[PDB]
Amino acid sequence: LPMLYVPNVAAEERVKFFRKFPKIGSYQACGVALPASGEFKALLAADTLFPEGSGQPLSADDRDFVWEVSQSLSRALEAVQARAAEALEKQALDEVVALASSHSDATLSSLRNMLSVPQGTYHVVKALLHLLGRPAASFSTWKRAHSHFSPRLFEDMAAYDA
Amino acid sequence: VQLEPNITLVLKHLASCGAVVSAEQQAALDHSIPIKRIEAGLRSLTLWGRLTTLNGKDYLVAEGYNVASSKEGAAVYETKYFYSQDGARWSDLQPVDSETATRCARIKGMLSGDPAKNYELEEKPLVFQIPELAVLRCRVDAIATATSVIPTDSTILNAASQVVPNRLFAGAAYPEKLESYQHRFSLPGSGVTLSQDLRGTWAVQYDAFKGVAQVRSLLFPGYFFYYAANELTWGSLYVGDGLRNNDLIFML
Amino acid sequence: GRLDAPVSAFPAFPGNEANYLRALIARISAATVCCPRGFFTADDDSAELSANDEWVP
Amino acid sequence: MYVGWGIKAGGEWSPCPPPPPVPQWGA
Amino acid sequence: LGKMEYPPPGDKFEGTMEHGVRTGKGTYTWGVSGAVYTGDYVNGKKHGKGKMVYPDKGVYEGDWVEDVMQGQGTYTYPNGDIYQGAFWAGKRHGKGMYHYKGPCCQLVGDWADGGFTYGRWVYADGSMFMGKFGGAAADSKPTAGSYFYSSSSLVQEGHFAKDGSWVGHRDPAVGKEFSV
Repeated sequence: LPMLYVPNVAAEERVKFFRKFPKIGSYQACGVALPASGEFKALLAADTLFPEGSGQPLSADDRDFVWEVSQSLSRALEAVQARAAEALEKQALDEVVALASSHSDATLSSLRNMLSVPQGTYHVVKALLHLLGRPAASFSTWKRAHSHFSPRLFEDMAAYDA
Repeated sequence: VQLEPNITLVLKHLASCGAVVSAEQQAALDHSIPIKRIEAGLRSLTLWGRLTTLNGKDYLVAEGYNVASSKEGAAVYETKYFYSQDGARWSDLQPVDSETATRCARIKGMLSGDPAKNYELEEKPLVFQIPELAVLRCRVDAIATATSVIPTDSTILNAASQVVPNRLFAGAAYPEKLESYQHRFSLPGSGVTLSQDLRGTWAVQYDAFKGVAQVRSLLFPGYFFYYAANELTWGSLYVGDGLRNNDLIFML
Repeated sequence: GRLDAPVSAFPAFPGNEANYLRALIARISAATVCCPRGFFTADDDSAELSANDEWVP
Repeated sequence: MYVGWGIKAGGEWSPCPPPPPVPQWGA
Repeated sequence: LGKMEYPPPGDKFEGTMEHGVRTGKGTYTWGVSGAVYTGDYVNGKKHGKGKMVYPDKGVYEGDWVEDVMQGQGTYTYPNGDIYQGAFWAGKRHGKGMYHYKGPCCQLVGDWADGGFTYGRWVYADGSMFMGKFGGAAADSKPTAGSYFYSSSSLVQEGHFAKDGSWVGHRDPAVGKEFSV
């Protein structure tokens, strides 16, 4: 269902709150799908749970606006995915570091434009961050690993003794 | 285009809404209305409504007038009211002062049905005695200034600046919308309709196949208005004890 | 007029308009349905109301 | 027979107040 | 770290002690009823952030200042109602919000000594009342303010009478749901 609307969250059991404290209002979800393939990739949602925003239901104008934004985002996401898929002893470590700094920008873009998770490369990125000494929990999920992907990574991989 | 509401059509269309009269009273009205209309010199006289009482002798109320004129931006009808308890003999329902209007507004409950009774109120302890017919006349005045519904653009202004039937009226374009109806005391062409009233005080049910719209007052439950669009007739009636519904915000 | 409209959020009514109408029915049917006096005979072993065959209208 | 709105009359109705907030354990 | 027990079921402390006196994380379990406490201590007094399970299953999680519920916290009552906000002297005090479980209504705003005094009261559908409430003297009953009903979108200002009859200052109008 590319769109769900619960005009009163109190009437639904299955709805779940993130602060674990029941609230009052309406909720809307729009499953972002790729037009060329018909697969869902994202989910854009809005709500009016009381203390933050007035607990009233959503008018049809705002629901339609959310739908339109979901569709425009589906278009832009398809386009960006198309472009990204198109774009595809110390001496030893020094050579490795130079070779990595060569494709620094290429790998950076290829990672920062990957919404899904590559199972193979993700293990290696985890291991690299652990070796460089990261908190080991600020990258435990692919969405959190995105915070590390930056030119500072290869810089610190270069500036590393032993 | 009708020239005056017909009591037969009113009682026929508003019977589903429970606005009915006894059979004897129906016959008695059929005889008594013309007599009183002639002997009072009035151009129009119709059955306004029926107020229930505690002893079973409900008050029938009739309203008549001669001509309506535009004064100070309002279509003023110099109306005169009569009451009856059998449908055969009409007595006058005399106006009430402004000071007594407040006191009778404070009196609630179903009327007694005894025109000689008078209620008591206490103030700073000065006691007032208010006759029952005073209470009746004020309830009628309140209900009248609240509803008095006619279709929009069914009246028109003439050269002498008087409000007369618009004999070229073609009908309401959208009979299921509150814009098609207005208060009687709104001047023609003033653009003030029932949609300018407090939102939620009117209900409209429109049978689009037969062409009969029913407008019910929710502020004064008991006031019904009907509009038949294929024959271009309309008319209203009040039936009930005459008290306003103050809990409306909790009931919608 | 719609048998599935919401009745009210507070006080929490447990049902839709159909249940509220059933409740109004159950109250009115007990408060207002009447027969002429002496038309029936009340049994004390039950609540069954049998009509006396001798009741002058 | 009944014909009406289903509204009991008598003027004995007023808005319902909130339920009483539960008091603590040690009273 | 002495798990100093108290035979009378009997108490069971399981935590740390600096030469007798308690300080740090610990789990003290009364034996008369079953009320347990897991949290910090100071001089043996429950102090800091600490969860408590009372005899009647009323759970608490939040701050304590010398064995009494103080500061920010969250309480789950035995019926199901929830409170989140400021406690003071072991009661509701300051700012907070209370959620009933049955009606699914909520109260939000200023409390005073276990009772609700000012703010908003919203229903499950979005309708609300805003203004001065009764308090602990009363039973959190509304006293003076405005009603907004969502289904009709109507707004009426007024107050209550000694009997509980709503007395409107004026007729209703069309308005919005008090986002003040």
